[PDB]
Amino acid sequence: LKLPTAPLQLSGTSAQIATLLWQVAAKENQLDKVQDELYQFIELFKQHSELRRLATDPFVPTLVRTKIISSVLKDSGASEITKKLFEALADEGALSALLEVTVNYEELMLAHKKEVYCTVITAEPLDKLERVELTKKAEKFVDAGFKLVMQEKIDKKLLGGFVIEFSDRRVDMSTAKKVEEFNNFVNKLVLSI
Amino acid sequence: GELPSILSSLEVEGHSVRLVLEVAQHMGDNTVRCIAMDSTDGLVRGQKVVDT
Amino acid sequence: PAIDAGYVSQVIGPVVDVRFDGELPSILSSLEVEGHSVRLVLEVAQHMGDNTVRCIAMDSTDGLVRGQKVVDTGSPIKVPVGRGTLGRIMNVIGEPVDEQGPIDAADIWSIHREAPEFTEQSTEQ
Amino acid sequence: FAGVGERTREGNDLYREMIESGVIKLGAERGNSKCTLVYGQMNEPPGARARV
Amino acid sequence: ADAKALDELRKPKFSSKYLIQHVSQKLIPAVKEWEKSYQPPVIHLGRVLSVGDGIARVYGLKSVQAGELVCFDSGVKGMALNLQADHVGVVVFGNDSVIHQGDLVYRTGQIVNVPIGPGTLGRVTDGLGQPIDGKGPLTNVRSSLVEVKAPGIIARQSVREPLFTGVKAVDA
Amino acid sequence: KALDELRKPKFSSKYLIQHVSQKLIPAVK
Amino acid sequence: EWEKSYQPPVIHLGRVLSVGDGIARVYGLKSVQAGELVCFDSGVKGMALNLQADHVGVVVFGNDSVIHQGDLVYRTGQIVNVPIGPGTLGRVTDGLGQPIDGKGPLTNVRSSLVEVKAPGIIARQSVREPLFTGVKAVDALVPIGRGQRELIIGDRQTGKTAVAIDAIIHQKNCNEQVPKAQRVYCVYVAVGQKRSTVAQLVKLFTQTGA
Ligand SMILES: Nc1ncnc2c1ncn2[C@@H]1O[C@H](COP(=O)(O)OP(=O)(O)OP(=O)(O)O)[C@@H](O)[C@H]1O
Ligand SMILES: [Mg+2]
Repeated sequence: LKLPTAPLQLSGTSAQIATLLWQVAAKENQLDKVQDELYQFIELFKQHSELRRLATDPFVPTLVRTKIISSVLKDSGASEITKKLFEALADEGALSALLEVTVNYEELMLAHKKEVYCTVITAEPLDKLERVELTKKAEKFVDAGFKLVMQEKIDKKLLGGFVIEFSDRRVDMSTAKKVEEFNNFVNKLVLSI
Repeated sequence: GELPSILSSLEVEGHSVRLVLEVAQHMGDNTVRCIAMDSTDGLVRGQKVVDT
Repeated sequence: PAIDAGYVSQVIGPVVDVRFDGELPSILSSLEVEGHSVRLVLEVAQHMGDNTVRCIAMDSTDGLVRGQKVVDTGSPIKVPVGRGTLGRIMNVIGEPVDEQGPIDAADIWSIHREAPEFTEQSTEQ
Repeated sequence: FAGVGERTREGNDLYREMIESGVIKLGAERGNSKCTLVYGQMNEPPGARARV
Repeated sequence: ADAKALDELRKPKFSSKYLIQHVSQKLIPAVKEWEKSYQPPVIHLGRVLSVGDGIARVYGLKSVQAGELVCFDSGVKGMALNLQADHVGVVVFGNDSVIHQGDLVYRTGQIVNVPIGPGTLGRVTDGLGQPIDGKGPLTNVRSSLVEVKAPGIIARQSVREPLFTGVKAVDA
Repeated sequence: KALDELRKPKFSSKYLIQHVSQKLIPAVK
Repeated sequence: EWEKSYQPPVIHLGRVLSVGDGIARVYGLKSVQAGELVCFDSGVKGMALNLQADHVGVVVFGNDSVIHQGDLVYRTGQIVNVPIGPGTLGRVTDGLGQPIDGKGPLTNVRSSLVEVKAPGIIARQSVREPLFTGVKAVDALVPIGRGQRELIIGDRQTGKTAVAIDAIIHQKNCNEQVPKAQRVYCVYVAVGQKRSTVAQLVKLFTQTGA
């Protein structure tokens, strides 16, 4: 066959269902109908205690657990991706995997609108030109056609420059560390002469 | 349905020799683990097993 | 009172897991269990990974229920030290077990420290 | 004297024999004692004997 | 898949309720047609998940003390060794062939007891204090814990009195 | 928290995706 | 030239998932190398040893009590290295080369990797010149050439260190008599010993002049 490439490669057995769920929802152009139908089901477990009894209670028979789920999802225009997923997770008793699929469905979705989050920490609050010169620095730290959003915080422990935090890497072009990276270079070099 | 008790005898329906299983433990998820009194070669998953 | 007061999540003999809703205690911290028949302190041994610490009971755990409130003392087991502790019998957590009243202490030192450094050794025989 | 996981009878023997030796003095002369005892004896649970 | 990303799923983020409102009117009719196939739910009682090797795994029992007598509905006693997050592992004081998966586990509310007293004098009891000499129940007796801590250093004294064995090599 | 029962899943099958893929793929047009 | 050729690196982060017994499992750190020094935000270092698909296992160079769940661990970009050179002579260092004798930093030294590929067949030559132990049971019966690994095996308190110490002390006696090209510079690695035992050996080596 031929499925779309998932943007991220993820972990296993709950992140592995979510990347299969993303791939059949990218083939059907249902990447946001399936996503909010997950988000409805997250809310459906909070309100109905007998719906979450179909995911935690081990003494629910599997013939009950797949017939409550199918006869409840037969209408209301749910995606055929969704009501096939939910009878599959109810066949195996994996309905409690659903908080963990929804989290990994988000990370595949947010890497599909290449929107990457950010946090910029500066010394004092920015100008409108200090904002514009900074994204020109910062979209050279995302390696594709990605867009950075931003989040602006302040710290006068920095002496100007900035710290960009991407939640999996940071880049420190602040001059408070440029001082320390200068000092330790000349504290190493006078000991080499 | 209801599980057989531990040490109960189970007979496998449809097999070349009379195969008797003795229930050793209740594994959970409606499964019992059994030790066979004869050979288990030729045994298929989903074969009917009658609790005596 | 809500955070930095965790609850007993599982008890396996001498080993208790406490789940803290925020600000986990450090490893080697002492944790008091509220509502036990005796004073049960728990020394944090591991961070298990899901806001759970794994800790070791310094007394018996028969009686622990899986919701029991556990307060963190923010420090290791600290025992009375000094010249006031001479002639007394203490247990593991520094309580007097000789019925001679409380131990007056010059200091209350934690029982966990590092070795003296290599520059601190003395080589005399 | 750190007694780690040994007999409680021996903890009582050393404690009593130090009182008649004057190594441990009780009462108002407690400060003239020369020994402090820490006991985590073999009736304790394994967390108490691992830290005493 | 961190808990920072999982605790964002506490707050609602759907903004479209076309399936929440639908199944909330069909769920309770769906559960009602499957009620003779539900075992009644269990929170403070217990239900046996697995039994075998003389260890039962018991779902439920939300407020068992560690190491207390639980009672199966077969009449067998157990002792809640490890309370886990999802089950309780009990060790069965008796034959595990009479415990099934699905059995109710009741809580006695007491750490493991034997009858002690003057009326246990004369009797042949089992490992749990239940008498096997056939001459009735134990009377003039009260329950005490079997895992008392030994008396400490200050609760003891020296051994002064002789226990005469009557054996000649021993008492000499 | 009332959703905290579902935060940690554990499965009865190592090959759970091989059953899930046998029901999600024929949901495609 | 340093300032005109200067961009700060991106520092890849990681969160501590669980920590205990001197192992920290770390979420993230997706570009860390196997065998790479990491840096916890408590200041304590670490080495990424097994890079699993979901986490990194980090052995902690120090006491794991300062590491908490969710701590930030940064990678340093470098495989584990130590300072080599003549400035290490005379100094007592720890297992990563940091000096513990209390005599300041290691001057006149250079950081090199600790896991080097051993020299292959075409880089060797025959072991022909002797290393004199000074122990005459050794230099007569089991003599040792220069470039030869020799095991000192025995039970406890049978004199295995004394054979090794006498090889070190004798090199000092031989280094005062030979030309500069053939002088033997000893390294004594003391693994898992007492610190008092090590302070007795640097007292002997200072008193002998070794
Ligand atoms: N050649 C020797 N002549 C006399 N005494 C010796 C000799 N070698 C060792 N000894 C003495 O024997 C003791 C044991 O020696 P040494 O410490 O070298 O043993 P070891 O093998 O290093 O033991 P370990 O490392 O297990 O403690 C030392 O106290 C040393 O003084
Ligand atoms: Mg030695």
